[PDB]
Amino acid sequence: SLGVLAAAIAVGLGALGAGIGNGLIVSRTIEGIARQPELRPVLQTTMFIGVALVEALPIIGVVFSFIYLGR
Amino acid sequence: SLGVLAAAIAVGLGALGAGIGNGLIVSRTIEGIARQPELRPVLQTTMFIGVALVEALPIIGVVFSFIYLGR
Amino acid sequence: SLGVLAAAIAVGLGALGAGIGNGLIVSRTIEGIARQPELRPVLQTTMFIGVALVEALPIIGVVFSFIYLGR
Amino acid sequence: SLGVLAAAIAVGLGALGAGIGNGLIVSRTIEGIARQPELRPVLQTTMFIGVALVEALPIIGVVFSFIYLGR
Amino acid sequence: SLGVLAAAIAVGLGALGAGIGNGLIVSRTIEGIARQPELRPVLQTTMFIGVALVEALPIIGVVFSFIYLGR
Amino acid sequence: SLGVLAAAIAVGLGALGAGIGNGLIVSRTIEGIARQPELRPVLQTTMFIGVALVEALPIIGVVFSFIYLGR
Amino acid sequence: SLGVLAAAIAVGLGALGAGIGNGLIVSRTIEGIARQPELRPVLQTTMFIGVALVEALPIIGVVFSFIYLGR
Amino acid sequence: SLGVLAAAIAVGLGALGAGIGNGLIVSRTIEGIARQPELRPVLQTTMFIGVALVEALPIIGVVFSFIYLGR
Amino acid sequence: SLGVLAAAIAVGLGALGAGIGNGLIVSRTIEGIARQPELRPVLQTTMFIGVALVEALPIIGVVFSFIYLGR
Amino acid sequence: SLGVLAAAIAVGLGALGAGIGNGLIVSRTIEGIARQPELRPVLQTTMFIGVALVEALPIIGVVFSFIYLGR
Amino acid sequence: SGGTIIYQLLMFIILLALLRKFAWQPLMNIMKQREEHIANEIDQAEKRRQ
Amino acid sequence: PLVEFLGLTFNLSDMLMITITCLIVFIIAVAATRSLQLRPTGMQNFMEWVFDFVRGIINSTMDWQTGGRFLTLGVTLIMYVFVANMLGLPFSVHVNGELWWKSPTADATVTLTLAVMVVALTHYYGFPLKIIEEFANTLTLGLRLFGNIYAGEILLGLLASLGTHYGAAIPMMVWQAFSIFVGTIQAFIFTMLTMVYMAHKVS
Amino acid sequence: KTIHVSVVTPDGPVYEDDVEMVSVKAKSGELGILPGHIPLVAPLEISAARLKTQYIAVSGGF
Amino acid sequence: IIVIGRVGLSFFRKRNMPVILDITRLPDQPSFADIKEIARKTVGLFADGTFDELYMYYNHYVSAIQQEVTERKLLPLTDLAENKQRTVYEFEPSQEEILDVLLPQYAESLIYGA
Repeated sequence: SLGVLAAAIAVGLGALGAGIGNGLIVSRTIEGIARQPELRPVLQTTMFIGVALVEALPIIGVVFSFIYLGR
Repeated sequence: SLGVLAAAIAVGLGALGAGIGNGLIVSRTIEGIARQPELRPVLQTTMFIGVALVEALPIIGVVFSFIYLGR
Repeated sequence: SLGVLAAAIAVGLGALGAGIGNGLIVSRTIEGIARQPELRPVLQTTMFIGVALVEALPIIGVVFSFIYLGR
Repeated sequence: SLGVLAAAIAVGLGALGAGIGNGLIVSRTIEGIARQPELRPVLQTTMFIGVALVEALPIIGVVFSFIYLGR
Repeated sequence: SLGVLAAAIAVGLGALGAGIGNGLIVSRTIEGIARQPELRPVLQTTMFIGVALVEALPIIGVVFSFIYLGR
Repeated sequence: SLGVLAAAIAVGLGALGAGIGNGLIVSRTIEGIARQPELRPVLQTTMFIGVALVEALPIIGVVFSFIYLGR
Repeated sequence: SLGVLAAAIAVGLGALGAGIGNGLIVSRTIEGIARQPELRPVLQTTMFIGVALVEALPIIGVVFSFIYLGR
Repeated sequence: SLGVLAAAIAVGLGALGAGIGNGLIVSRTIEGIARQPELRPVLQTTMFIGVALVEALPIIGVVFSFIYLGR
Repeated sequence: SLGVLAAAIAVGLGALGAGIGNGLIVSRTIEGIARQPELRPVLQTTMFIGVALVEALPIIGVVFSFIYLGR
Repeated sequence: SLGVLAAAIAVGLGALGAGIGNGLIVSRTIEGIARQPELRPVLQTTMFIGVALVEALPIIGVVFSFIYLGR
Repeated sequence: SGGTIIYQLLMFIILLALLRKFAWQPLMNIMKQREEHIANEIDQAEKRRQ
Repeated sequence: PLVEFLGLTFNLSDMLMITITCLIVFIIAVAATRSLQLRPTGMQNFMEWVFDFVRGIINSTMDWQTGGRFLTLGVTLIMYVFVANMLGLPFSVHVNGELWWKSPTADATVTLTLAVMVVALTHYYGFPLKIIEEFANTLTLGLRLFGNIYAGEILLGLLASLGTHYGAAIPMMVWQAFSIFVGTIQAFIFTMLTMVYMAHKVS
Repeated sequence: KTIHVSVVTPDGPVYEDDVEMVSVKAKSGELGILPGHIPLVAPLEISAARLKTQYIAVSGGF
Repeated sequence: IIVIGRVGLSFFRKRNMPVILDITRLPDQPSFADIKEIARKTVGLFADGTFDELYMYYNHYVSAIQQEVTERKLLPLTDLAENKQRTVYEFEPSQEEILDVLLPQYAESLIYGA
């Protein structure tokens, strides 16, 4: 019964953390390509590895959310 | 009974995280085009790219909340 | 029973996310028009586009709150 | 029973979101009028429409809290 | 039974929102009068209309928390 | 029985909001002190009326918390 | 009964608010010493009275936590 | 029987903390490589050890959540 | 019983507040000794007294959590 | 009974606070070594004593979580 | 038969009508800008050589 | 709205939507590529504009010599995902059975196998932390497109039922314009992140 | 590594050497300069320039 | 009119024209101090909102024989030319404050070079 709510807070807090982290990274790379627009690939690759990190910990959280759901 | 507010906290924390991330990205885009108007097409392009990236992981929380309401 | 509490926290977290995101983007566009006052229409049009794209997910949170209230 | 707790948590989260968002908008517009004080009416009209948005989504949050209290 | 806890979370979240909003407004106006000292009356009038403007919805949240305590 | 929890969270949320608001206003008023010394009286008068503004709602919160504990 | 966790959540939210406020004000005293290290007496005395201001309402909250624990 | 809820709030709060910390670190390091490009490798190594710290505390949080759900 | 939940919560919010406050004070003293390194000992010593000042009250919350676990 | 989620909320709030504070410290140390690269060892040594100073209290929160789980 | 099908299809048609009054003028001008740009690149190239 | 499968192994309706989107993409491709014209007009300029758009994206991520190969995978991938997102909006019919012909991308298995096909291709053309990051980016790409189409599908459907059961034209109109916006943005971020991982593994 | 200082007046050059630490103070506050510093401009207050030693008092100053 | 010299000062007093600033009896080899006080008065008098633009008039040393007369626009700095390596700085208070303190010094250096 409570495993549904457990999976739900897990995916909700993972979504909140990934949203704030991705928002910070892409925000400052907007102002990075606005200050110096010729640095777009060297900003972009580091942006995507940061997106990979800040999603990949909530991604293993949301992978664990289904085994929270089952129990 | 408990799955309803499970789905509700899931979609609520998703909306919170997407709102903060979208706010950070869009605010920095418009201050960047306020710094110079000559790059507003590429900054709007990377704006919508960023909005998709921060609105992506909360909507998987939304559809998982529908799954939680299913069970 | 729990559906009205579900509906209320869903619309409340949607209001919190939309309020923070709209506050960020509107505050940066008014400091942008304070920095360069001849850029006011472009800045406020991109600001209203930002209002729509930060209030995308809270608005769907509102109608899913009505779903949660109905059950 | 739960309807009054629902109505109050909706009003509380809407008040917190409106407080933070309108605080950001009003704070940045008084520092913007501190930078260039000849732009008083433009800054005041833009802060009024921005505050109108940031308040008006918790306004419908508050009237939804009223129909939550009715149920 | 839950009406007292409802009024409590309502007044508390309205207090936290009003605290952060008034902190932002008074903080940016105190750095604004720290920058241009001869702009003190205009900055104070806009600051007080901003403080009333951001505590508009928390005080109606308080006077709705009273009837939440009743109902 | 939950009136004690109600009063306690009212005091706690008021303390948290007052702490953030006073932290913001005191922090950049000492930034304003550190930039220029000669405006210490006007910075401190605007500081303490800001303390009054960000603490007033909190004060109301703790009085209403005693009303809630009496209920 | 649940007055023990009432008292504890009062202590916790007072600690969170005092931590954020004290962190902001003492951090920007460090930033002001870094900008200009010859006004350390006036910066530290305004720091400590701001510390008194941010700490005051959580200490009032924690003595009411003592009156809450008993009940 | 609340170990599933235990492990899930542990993973969720660890994911939120790791998301905000990684977002701050990666966002400031892409601003660091944006304002000057010629020591991107110097910035990346300290960025990755900071990511290692701010996730290595929630990694042991996730392992402790596994032994929470085991009990 | 529920005093364990009380003590843990006090310990957790004390750790969260101390973490954010200590992060602010240490991060801004990194920037402070990064811009002017010849000042480093005096601002790191007032950083340490700010550290003791920001974590004074969470240690009090830890002691009160021992009291709550005893109850 | 509820000692397992007591242990888990302790670990979760400690991880969230350590994540935010550690992210602030590491982000400011990489922008510090970005804007002037010659102070990398000094800034890393004070960054490491700062992160040890931050995570001192969540680690004792984790061992208090151990004795909460044993309860 | 269900009622939602013709209802949302009718409003999709009237949404395409509103987007036709609003939107045929931008994208046809973008396509005409691309066509005139590539015709001038080619036309210019042909003219100069001659 | 259950999973209607005529065969036990695989969903029948998803196969129908995959076949209809493959045929409509193939016929718009051969209608845009009818004949050779050195002065572009009509729809051949549109196909060349999409072609140079994909090329521009490749040029943003990688060197043109390395990524020149991927251009014809990328253009059919962006057009395929584009039409696959926009098919769910006009009809979305309900039959007396479980469900028939919603959209392909709303099915989670379709989008997850398309994402793992993308990553299998970029492994084919191309230590525990790296492989868990690989499985992380596969499932977050698939879940990205699946969620951001499936939530809009359910909302549009809900709006359709609220209108038919008992005045509510403009909310679903604003949502449906926002949903074709979500469809084109999701197609573009899908093909762009595809080319990002292709550039990350090639060079 | 060292950085190259050259204090320049309209009347002519005054000082030119290689100094490790330059500790000028701006209108905002102090600045401690090491080799590899970010490109920045800051107006100097009417005070001495601490070069680590020889101290140079500038007037006007930028 | 802002004269530097007694010959132009007596010229515009014979012809009854208004002369605000006057500086008289410079050395043969002038340093930056005397022209610093009168150039500070000139640029600050532009900053008061009085002049709204001003021009310089002097003899450009082309050669030992030529000495051509140049009209050069001092303020506003509209004809400012870009250098070879356009680099970006980190403006330490902000760029507007450093311009507020730096552009009068650029105008004073223009006056002293002329």
